[PDB]
Parts: sequence; structure tokens; C-alpha cells
Amino acid sequence: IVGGTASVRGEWPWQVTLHTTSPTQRHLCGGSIIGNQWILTAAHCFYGVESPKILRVYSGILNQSEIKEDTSFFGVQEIIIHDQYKMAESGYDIALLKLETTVGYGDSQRPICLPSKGDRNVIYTDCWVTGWGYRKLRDKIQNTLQKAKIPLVTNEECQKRYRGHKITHKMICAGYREGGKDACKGDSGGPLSCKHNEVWHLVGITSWGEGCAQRERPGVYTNVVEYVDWILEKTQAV
Amino acid sequence: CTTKIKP
Ligand SMILES: NC[C@H]1CC[C@H](C(=O)N[C@@H](Cc2ccccc2)c2nc(-c3ccc(C(N)=O)cc3)c[nH]2)CC1
Repeated sequence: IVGGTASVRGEWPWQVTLHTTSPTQRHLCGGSIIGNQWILTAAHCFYGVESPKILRVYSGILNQSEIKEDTSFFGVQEIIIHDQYKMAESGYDIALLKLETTVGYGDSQRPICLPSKGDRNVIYTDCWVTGWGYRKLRDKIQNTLQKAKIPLVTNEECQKRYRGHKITHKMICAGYREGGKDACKGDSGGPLSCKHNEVWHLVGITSWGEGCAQRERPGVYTNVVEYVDWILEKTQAV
Repeated sequence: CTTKIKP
């Protein structure tokens, strides 16, 4: 996260750090708890991931230094990538991780609400991006989970900022015209969480952008409201 | 949450 500040423990209890153990263990992507055996994240995270056996989901983490060999984690039973997904820049950048065991909810880890189909018309003004990503273009994964408040941008305004790309209505953009605050490398897959009527909703999934926090280059996110039926299809299967 | 995820 560029231009953000340290989060407080328990501030974003749906936020997870997804690690890969191949070739060595490291943070791969962010993700969000949406159900007691489900993590919602970005499909591009899994480029070259041949098996869910190499994945570890850590919940209730503030600092990456909390993670050692003896730290508990959730194994991944299945990686479900949207079948229209080709690449982040073309959309459908959404995946579900079905966990091997159930997440016990509490003050350190709990799910975030998905948006309501009725709330596709609501105007969110309190949106935050979180993650352990870089704080500048050439950096390293941060120890402490960072946060930044960023305004949503209309699809029309985002399209002007991305000449040569097709910004679809299944994408949502966020950023300041002057730049300065944005997601950066290692934040992908994490949430764009918006507070409306005292409830937090998972509005976006960090997906792609041209650089980090540049002027007139907002971050592009998967527009979660457009995938609520896809999520329910995958999570509520008979 | 209005949108319910089955346990
Ligand atoms: N302004 C918008 C912003 C631009 C960066 C983008 C991002 O975050 N894009 C990912 C795409 C990717 C995901 C998984 C594997 C490989 C690539 C990324 N993560 C890293 C990254 C870098 C070091 C480490 C590490 N453990 O040292 C982990 C991940 C670099 N890029 C989010 C949106």
C-alpha cells in the first residue's frame, strides 16, 4: 500500500495473507474471509500454481513476523478460478479458496459481507484498501498490515485514465486524480472494503493498475457486486 | 450480512 498507515490489530479481521511454500515460503497475495471455509481473492495470484498443496492461508495476522513454522494456518482443499478468466487486465479476476478446515470466528477473524444486488446503485464514500504490499515501486513486502482510504472513480473516468484498455462494468476503479494513495505489489487479491450504514462490504478485489499511486492512474479492482451469483453458485452448490 | 454464505 502506498501512502497508507499501519493498521491496528483486529481492524480488518476478514483480511488474510496467502502464502506459497514453493520454492520457499513467502506471502503471495491478500484475500478476504467470506464464509467459514471460503476465501475470496484474485485469479491472477495462481499463475503457475499447479496444486493447492503449496498454499497456506493465515488469518488473524497483523504482522508477517507472527508467522513461523509453528504458526497455525488453513490448508487449501480447492482453488476455484472463474472459467472466463484469461488475465487480470481482461477481467473475471476472481477466485475462491475452499479451506480444508473451518475458520472459528472471533474478534481476530471473521467474514466481511458481500455487497447486495440492490446496493448496486448505492454511493460508497468510505472505502479502504489494505495489504502487506510495497510502499513504493521498488520495495519489499511490509511487516505490518497497511491501510489507505481511497475514493471510488466512475467507470467513465477510469476509462479516460486507461486508453487502450477496456474498463468493463465488472471492474471498479479507485484512486485520487493526483495519485499518492493506492494498492501496490503484493496487495493483489486483498479487499477494497467500504463502510455503508455501519456495515463493511467487500466492494472490490485488488487486481491491477499502471504502476502504483501515479497521477491519473487509479487502481483497478474486480467489481464484487457483479459476481455475487457466481460466488453463491460455487459456495452454495447442492 | 443480507447475502448469506452457507456453513
Ligand atoms: N496500483 C495497483 C496495484 C498494482 C500491483 C498489483 C499487484 O499486487 N500485483 C501482483 C501480481 C502477482 C500476484 C501473484 C504473483 C505474482 C504477481 C504482484 N504481487 C507481487 C509480489 C511481490 C513480492 C512478493 C514477495 N513475497 O516478495 C509477493 C508478491 C508483485 N506483483 C495490485 C494492484
